[PDB]
Amino acid sequence: GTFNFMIVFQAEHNILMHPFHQLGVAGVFGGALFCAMHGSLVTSSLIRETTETESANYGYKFGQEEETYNIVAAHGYFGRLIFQYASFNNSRSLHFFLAAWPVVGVWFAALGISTMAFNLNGFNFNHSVIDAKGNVINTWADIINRANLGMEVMHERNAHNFPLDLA
Amino acid sequence: EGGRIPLWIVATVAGMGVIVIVGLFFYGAYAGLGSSL
Amino acid sequence: SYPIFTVRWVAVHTLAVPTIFFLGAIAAMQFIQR
Amino acid sequence: GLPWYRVHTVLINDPGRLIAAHLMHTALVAGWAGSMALYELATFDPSDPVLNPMWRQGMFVLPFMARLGVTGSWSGWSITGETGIDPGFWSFEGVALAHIVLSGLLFLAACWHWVYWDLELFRDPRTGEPALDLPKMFGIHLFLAGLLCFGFGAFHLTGLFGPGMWVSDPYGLTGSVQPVAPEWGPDGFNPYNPGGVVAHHIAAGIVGIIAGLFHILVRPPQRLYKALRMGNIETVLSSSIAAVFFAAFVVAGTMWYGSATTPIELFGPTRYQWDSSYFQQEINRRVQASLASGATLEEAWSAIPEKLAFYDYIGNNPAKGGLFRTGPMNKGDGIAQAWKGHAVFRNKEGEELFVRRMPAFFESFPVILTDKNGVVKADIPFRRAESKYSFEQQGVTVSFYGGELNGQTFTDPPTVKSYARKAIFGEIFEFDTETLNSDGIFRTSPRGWFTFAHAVFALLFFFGHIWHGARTLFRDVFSGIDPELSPEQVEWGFYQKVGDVTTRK
Amino acid sequence: MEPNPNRQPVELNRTSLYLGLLLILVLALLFSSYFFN
Amino acid sequence: ERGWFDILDDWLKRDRFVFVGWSGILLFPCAYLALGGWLTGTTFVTSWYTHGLASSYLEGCNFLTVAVSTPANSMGHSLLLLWGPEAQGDFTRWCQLGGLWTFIALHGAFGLIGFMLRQFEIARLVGVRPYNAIAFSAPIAVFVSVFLIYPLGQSSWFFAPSFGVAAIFRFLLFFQGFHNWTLNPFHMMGVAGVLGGALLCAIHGATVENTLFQDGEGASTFRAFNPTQAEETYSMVTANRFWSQIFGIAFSNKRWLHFFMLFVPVTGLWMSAIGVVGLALNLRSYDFISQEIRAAEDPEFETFYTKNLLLNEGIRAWMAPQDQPHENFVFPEEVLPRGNAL
Amino acid sequence: MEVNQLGLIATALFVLVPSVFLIILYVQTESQQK
Amino acid sequence: TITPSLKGFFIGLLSGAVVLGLTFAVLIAISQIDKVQRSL
Amino acid sequence: ARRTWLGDILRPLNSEYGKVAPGWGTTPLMAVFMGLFLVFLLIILEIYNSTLILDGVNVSWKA
Amino acid sequence: DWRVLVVLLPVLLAAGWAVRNILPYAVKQVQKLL
Amino acid sequence: METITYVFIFACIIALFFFAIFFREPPRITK
Amino acid sequence: TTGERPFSDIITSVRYWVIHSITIPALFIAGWLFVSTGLAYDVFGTPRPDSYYAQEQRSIPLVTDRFEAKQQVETFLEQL
Ligand code: CLA
Ligand code: CLA
Ligand code: CLA
Ligand code: CLA
Ligand code: CLA
Ligand SMILES: CCCCCCCCCCCCCCCC(=O)OC[C@H](COP(=O)(O)OC[C@@H](O)CO)OC(=O)CCCCCCCCCCCCCCC
Ligand SMILES: CCCCCCCCCCCCCCCC(=O)OC[C@H](COP(=O)(O)OC[C@@H](O)CO)OC(=O)CCCCCCCCCCCCCCC
Ligand SMILES: CC1=C(/C=C/C(C)=C/C=C/C(C)=C/C=C/C=C(C)/C=C/C=C(C)/C=C/C2=C(C)CCCC2(C)C)C(C)(C)CCC1
Ligand SMILES: CC1=C(/C=C/C(C)=C/C=C/C(C)=C/C=C/C=C(C)/C=C/C=C(C)/C=C/C2=C(C)CCCC2(C)C)C(C)(C)CCC1
Ligand SMILES: CCCCCCCS[C@@H]1O[C@H](CO)[C@@H](O)[C@H](O)[C@H]1O
Ligand SMILES: CCCCCCCS[C@@H]1O[C@H](CO)[C@@H](O)[C@H](O)[C@H]1O
Ligand SMILES: CCCCCCCS[C@@H]1O[C@H](CO)[C@@H](O)[C@H](O)[C@H]1O
Ligand SMILES: [Cl-]
Ligand SMILES: [Cl-]
Ligand SMILES: [Fe+2]
Ligand SMILES: [Mg+2]
Repeated sequence: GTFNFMIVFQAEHNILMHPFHQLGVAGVFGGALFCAMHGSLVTSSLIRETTETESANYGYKFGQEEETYNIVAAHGYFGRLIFQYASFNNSRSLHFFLAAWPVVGVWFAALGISTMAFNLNGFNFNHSVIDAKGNVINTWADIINRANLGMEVMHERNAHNFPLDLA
Repeated sequence: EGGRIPLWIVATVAGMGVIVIVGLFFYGAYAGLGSSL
Repeated sequence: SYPIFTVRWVAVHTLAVPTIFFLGAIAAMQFIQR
Repeated sequence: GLPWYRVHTVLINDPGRLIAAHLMHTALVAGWAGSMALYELATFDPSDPVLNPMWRQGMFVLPFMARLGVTGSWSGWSITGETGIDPGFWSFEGVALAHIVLSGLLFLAACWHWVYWDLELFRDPRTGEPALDLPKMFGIHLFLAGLLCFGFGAFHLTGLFGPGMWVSDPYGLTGSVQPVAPEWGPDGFNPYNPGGVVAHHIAAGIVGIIAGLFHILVRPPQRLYKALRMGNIETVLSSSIAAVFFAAFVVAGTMWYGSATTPIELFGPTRYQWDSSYFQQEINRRVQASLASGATLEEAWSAIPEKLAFYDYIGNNPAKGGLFRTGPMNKGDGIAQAWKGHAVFRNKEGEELFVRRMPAFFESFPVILTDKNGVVKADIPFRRAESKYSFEQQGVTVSFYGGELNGQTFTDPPTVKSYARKAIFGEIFEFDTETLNSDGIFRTSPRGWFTFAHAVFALLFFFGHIWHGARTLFRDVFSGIDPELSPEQVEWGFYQKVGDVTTRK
Repeated sequence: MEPNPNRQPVELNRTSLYLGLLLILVLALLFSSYFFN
Repeated sequence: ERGWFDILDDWLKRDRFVFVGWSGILLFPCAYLALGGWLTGTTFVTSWYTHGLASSYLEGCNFLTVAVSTPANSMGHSLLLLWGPEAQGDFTRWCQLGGLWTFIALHGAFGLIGFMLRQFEIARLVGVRPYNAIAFSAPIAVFVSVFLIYPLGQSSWFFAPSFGVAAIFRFLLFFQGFHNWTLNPFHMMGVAGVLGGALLCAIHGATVENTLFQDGEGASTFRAFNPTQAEETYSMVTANRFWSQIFGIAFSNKRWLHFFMLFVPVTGLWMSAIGVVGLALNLRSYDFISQEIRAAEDPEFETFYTKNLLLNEGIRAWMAPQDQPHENFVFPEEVLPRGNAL
Repeated sequence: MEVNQLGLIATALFVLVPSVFLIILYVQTESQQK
Repeated sequence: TITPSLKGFFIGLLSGAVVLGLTFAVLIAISQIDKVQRSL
Repeated sequence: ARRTWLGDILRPLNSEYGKVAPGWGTTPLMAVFMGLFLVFLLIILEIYNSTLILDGVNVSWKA
Repeated sequence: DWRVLVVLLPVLLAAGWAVRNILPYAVKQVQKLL
Repeated sequence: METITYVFIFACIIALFFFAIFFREPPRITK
Repeated sequence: TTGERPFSDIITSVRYWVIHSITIPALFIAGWLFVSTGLAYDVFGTPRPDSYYAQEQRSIPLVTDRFEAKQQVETFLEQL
């Protein structure tokens, strides 16, 4: 039923072509990326507190006062992976970013659905490119349109009596 | 001379240049090729 | 005191030089009519 | 204690128990081979190599036995459809029995090596510590690999001392095991040339013998020994896994595209043979040649071998299955019984119409008929109220040439439409759908299943290589980084060279 | 025979058991429909 | 000892603004060309001869609709090298044939290899464990399965994703209509890993920022952290209690937490890659056989599963003629599946 | 519904085999001294 | 004989050789000119 | 450790752990074989791919 | 082709002006390294 | 049998929630 | 720091803008001319608005042969 909702939504609002959903994707793709990033960087710089035969997780004790990884070493790594000023050396700023990126993106995703609720839809570039004579030169937007038309004509196949699906 | 033109002026002018060029790109969405007309 | 041409200089220009060129090209495209 | 994902690390410093674990693994694999062959023999129907070959029956190991010259059963049949043949000991059953016995012997050897793990052989004579000289071990194993590879090519494949290998005509009609001469010219590198396979094993074998001798006699450069951590058995794990995933990707590719080593009578046709209408073209060539030689249309189509028509059917295309559509292809469309013959559609004006065939991408496809110039002439409408091209309006008929329905013409519109629906799949067959309670839904062949498993495993083994490569090169920090690691090593501006203390500014 | 000194104790703590059972059960809840088909 | 190799090694590994390393010899040219190829194609290059599409700013497309499109289906899986037998050294024809697609895909592939080698190289030099490289195996599994394995199992590169925003959207919808890819449990695990990863990103960031110790006088709390400080900047004990009481469970081990953050999205992407390897062969989770047997026999039986297949059937019939022009599909109006009125 | 008859055994073993493996490991951890 | 695609192959082979050759020549040269300074 | 008849015979084959040739040794020759192997793989790939098309080499079931 | 010259004419005049404005500081950098 | 199977797995998951929460390894402060 | 001059120092310096008040506009104008002269079309083989179709043709010039693709496009371009 979730997938049904998504496909029909695409047919009626062209959500893929809506910048708020695109922001949403940036939020979740980026949130996953930054999750893997932060996970890998902290894990990469754990201070040796255990033997080869035991899990490194026993190197941290719940409620210990000392930090369990070396952020300066993590920064020294990531700053060299890209460049120095592209990497965080402030943990508070780093974690704020981790909070803000997916949260803001998902806010925009929520707003996409909440504003397509009132039929302000994704960008429509159907037949936007025209040649000298006036022949329509299709773009990938028009191919998206053909897919959307397939969903539109088929959905709720017995529900429509009149030519326009107005809600 | 390394420091004569203040950075805030460079940022403001550079930023304004970005707005103008992107603004031109948006204008072009409504005229000529890709305008649907 | 500071060097002028560096690896950093090359990396910056490999991006900067075509970017400005491309932007001028796309600027010109905005006046093309069918 | 050791976390669950590390339990097998107790073997790193224990060569004897590593050999034991390897022996147990080998025993499990050979046991699987034996079991699988026996299961397949218990289920396989050998009565029809034409319309019910092994690849229609979900057979996975049977084609591998057949590929290398094992084609007969102790019960008297052979996969080519012969009766009264004596395969000797090396029938399908004999091969299965050998693997089971090998499994057992390997299991016993594992037990011995587990218990008697503390052999003087496994200890360094100078330190008394467990040690394996991996560089020399490689030379020994490479030399043996070369010998076996050469012998397989020089004796088995050539038929000089051995059965040869499966070969066939370009349309997979007359396949059999034959001796194959090596091809020494540039065509030896043609994947469809079996002589290339023979030449490969001869030549690569010799190179393996030579390089093996080199690796026994010449020690690794200090610089390579240090860089690749040749004292650490896990370096070998990393690089071996790499070689294995390369090999896994290659067998996936050759299975999917086809080669001399993935014959269509053993694994089924390829999707690409449908994409390019490979069998339809040959069928048409033969029909045209028969007509040119003066045969009637009935005689021309009746001269088409059942087996050739069957390849020209989408149900045998390996790109038509599903991930959870389990079992033999027979479980979907049924056990093929007979070709119905070639369906020829005509409108009331008598012009020949051709049904648009289903591409592999499409789970379902409309029925549309065109003339020889591709102009639409008839179809099966969805909405009826504005239909122009219905079979009823156009007076579409169907006549059959060759097969069961040879000489018959059908004019009843629902009957004609029913045949047109079958024609989107290519040539039309009669199936037994009752014996296996077939559900009518296409399944892939062993070609499809082999390709899936191997491409997936190959990809996963890439992660394995990366993981064990990391473990090898970063062993010193496996439990964590230096607690006394100086900020100067990781901050900027202290050393001219990253991580080299001698380059301090 | 003398003991093998390479032998090591093995562990799975309670949290790992819970995490493991969750993985298994949820994987079963997911794949079961496809197994039944 | 101090030969040309060692001298070259010194220079490659200099602490400079943009680290180079041995991996940089592979990384920088391949990454630069992949990006350069994309920008070049989307600015200037058509898809008229391969797809019948305009695809560049020059032709009137915008940022969302430009693409470097795949070669025509008749190209098969040709590497389509500039000096190859298709283009024969002619740069213009090469562009018209979709040569930029294989150029970008292949340089992109060797670029990602170089980037992951860079991750290994830097980690070794700085003396950290190479978990970042390991996590990057997920983006590699995705790029390889989707941009290489998928089209390689299909008829040609044509059906690989085209390098563009809208073109990628088309790829999504194609996968829905043809593969019913939403029904695939490997895609579903991918979704769980991505959304679970984004969840973990948000929740961990927010938790740290809301369990901070007061280590300064500022109401803006960012300045009250020193990179070299020994102490944790936030309370794990307070964080743990909060979550235990809110959700029922909480992290108590910081090392497990951060490893779990690697594990979740990395594993998810890997699972999605396995699904796509299957789709390379049309080995789909398309149907539930039990559902189909019931529905065929019982015209009153309907589920959301059957509803979605009808949508797929519409997608296929309506998009195929323009999306697959090499097939020369002509579907007369009357054969097109449509519900009432629409 | 006409489901695959091996679906039940497949599901059951898929759950039981690894669940049991974890239970074996957990319990023998608990019973260790310290 | 040398088919057009075999010639194309040689051309691609030489172009890659030239690209790699020049790259390493330039990097070796720069490495020798701008050496790192170490303590004796 | 336990000596056996077979262990004694094989002793020499597992006695040189850690033994290396000095410096770069045969690395240059290794590099050449690696280079040639790369060219070999490129050739067979391009033949299979129909990017390299040779006389008398018809990459198809029909040859 | 004449447009190739017309298009690259601003580029070459810009590169030359940059050299003239940096040559005293470029010769100084190269002589310091050698 | 399928409904039973699905409901069984679900029930086992709910039971697991209960034990994971109320019979967890209690977090203990140390250093 | 890694040794190179700070970007902030550079982009605020007179000598930078003496140089770049020339190089930046020149490159921009070069790009403009690449399009305005129509050279961009011919370099990349991108149809002009009047060169997608022949006057009476309403069929897309799709490449259908792998090894005669180059000649096919040439044939298509002749037909314009
Ligand atoms: C004259 C003597 C001779 C002859 C006639 C042959 C003939 C053959 N050789 Mg052999 N070989 C020889 C001597 C010879 N060889 C010698 C002396 C050696 C050194 C020991 C080898 C080592 C060798 C290797 C390593 C291979 C062959 C292969 C082959 C086959 C090539 C056709 C094919 O199917 O390729 C198919 C294989 C390829 C086209 C190579 C694929 C290259 C890939 C693309 C590299 C990248 C890998 C990477 C993991 C991919 C990831 C991305 C991807 C998933 C998208 C053919 C049977 C190949 C084979 O076994 O085919 C089944 C093969 O892989 N030979
Ligand atoms: C290379 C491996 C391989 C391949 C390609 C085949 C191929 C084939 N087999 Mg054989 N077989 C194998 C190994 C293989 N087998 C093994 C190891 C056994 C012992 C179990 C068998 C025993 C066997 C029997 C008894 C039968 C076959 C049959 C078949 C055919 C139908 C296959 C099918 O329906 O699959 C179905 C495939 C699936 C449903 C996909 C499996 C997907 C799994 C569940 C994914 C798991 C996901 C994982 C839990 C996620 C982890 C996430 C976590 C890491 C976070 C086909 C020719 C049938 C045949 O027709 O016989 C004549 C048949 O009856 N096979
Ligand atoms: C030749 C192949 C090979 C071999 C010999 C090893 C061996 C090893 N691995 Mg590597 N690895 C491989 C390939 C291999 N691996 C591949 C392909 C991957 C990616 C999937 C990995 C990813 C990997 C990771 C992430 C880790 C290892 C670790 C280890 C070590 C401990 C393993 C252990 O105790 O597991 C114990 C396993 C169990 C108790 C149960 C595992 C159940 C699996 C997941 C499902 C059932 C699989 C089934 C029975 C077998 C199917 C056969 C299949 C090949 C078709 C050991 C050195 C560990 C290590 O480095 O320790 C320091 C470790 O953390 N491996
Ligand atoms: C490390 C950087 C790097 C890497 C890995 C690649 C890799 C690739 N390039 Mg890219 N390229 C690069 C840098 C790189 N390039 C640079 C700097 C430029 C600007 C000039 C380009 C411009 C470029 C273009 C225009 C094209 C490529 C293409 C390709 C592909 C095919 C290459 C090939 O077949 O050569 C084969 C050559 C080798 C593998 C080198 C061989 C070296 C061996 C070991 C020595 C033997 C040679 C010997 C000395 C010569 C004797 C020959 C004699 C008998 C005649 C491949 C993806 C093609 C592609 O993308 O098509 C879609 C393509 O058209 N490249
Ligand atoms: C993402 C890709 C990737 C990454 C990050 C690594 C990383 C690692 N590798 Mg693995 N490897 C890979 C893929 C990768 N590998 C592939 C596809 C193979 C072939 C099977 C191998 C074979 C391999 C072996 C045998 C070994 C490693 C080892 C290592 C480690 C040391 C670094 C090294 O040797 O790199 C190797 C360098 C590369 C992967 C870069 C290759 C660049 C090529 C030559 C460019 C070719 C251009 C091509 C000719 C253009 C034509 C294209 C054509 C389609 C037209 C490190 C863990 C070593 C290790 O484990 O030490 C303990 C080890 O022994 N690798
Ligand atoms: C402020 C405008 C809202 C934009 C969202 C960004 C901040 C709020 C979202 C955080 C939610 C995460 C959970 C709480 C995580 C949490 O607890 O945060 C904590 C973090 C630090 O708290 P402090 O107490 O130090 O500071 C906040 C106040 O006390 C003032 O000092 O707060 C901030 O950094 C606020 C920054 C506002 C500065 C303006 C940001 C504007 C962003 C621009 C977005 C543009 C979108 C472009 C798209 C194309
Ligand atoms: C989309 C990402 C999400 C981030 C959203 C947050 C918005 C805030 C903007 C932050 C963006 C990050 C940039 C930090 C920028 C920042 O905030 O710091 C400002 C920083 C100030 O540096 P200075 O003026 O001190 O000059 C640097 C010298 O002192 C060092 O010797 O300037 C830069 O680092 C920018 C350099 C441009 C880079 C040109 C080099 C290009 C080479 C290519 C790099 C290769 C990468 C390797 C992989 C192959
Ligand atoms: C001792 C002995 C003996 C015997 C032996 C035997 C009797 C055997 C065996 C054996 C065997 C009989 C075996 C086996 C096996 C098996 C196996 C090893 C298996 C497996 C499997 C697997 C691993 C799987 C998997 C999977 C699944 C389940 C599903 C899907 C996916 C996959 C594919 C992943 C004798 C008398 C000779 C003598 C001396 C001693
Ligand atoms: C292909 C090729 C090549 C190469 C090339 C290259 C390397 C290039 C380049 C290039 C480039 C390198 C370019 C560029 C560019 C660019 C651009 C075009 C840009 C832009 C932009 C923009 C427009 C911006 C915007 C924005 C953003 C993004 C964010 C936010 C805001 C804004 C809105 C500001 C060669 C010859 C080898 C050969 C063959 C082929
Ligand atoms: C463990 C059971 C052993 C039974 C052996 C029966 C030998 S039977 C023997 O097998 C040969 C295969 O090499 C054939 O050449 C020959 O025709 C056949 O009679
Ligand atoms: C250990 C029990 C295995 C005994 C089975 C050995 C069968 S032996 C086998 O028998 C076939 C049929 O009679 C003959 O065709 C063949 O010549 C012979 O080798
Ligand atoms: C760029 C490919 C890397 C292959 C490395 C092979 C190094 S080769 C090595 O080089 C030394 C100086 O560096 C010399 O002293 C020595 O004579 C030479 O054999
Ligand atoms: Cl619906
Ligand atoms: Cl209505
Ligand atoms: Fe954190
Ligand atoms: Mg415009």
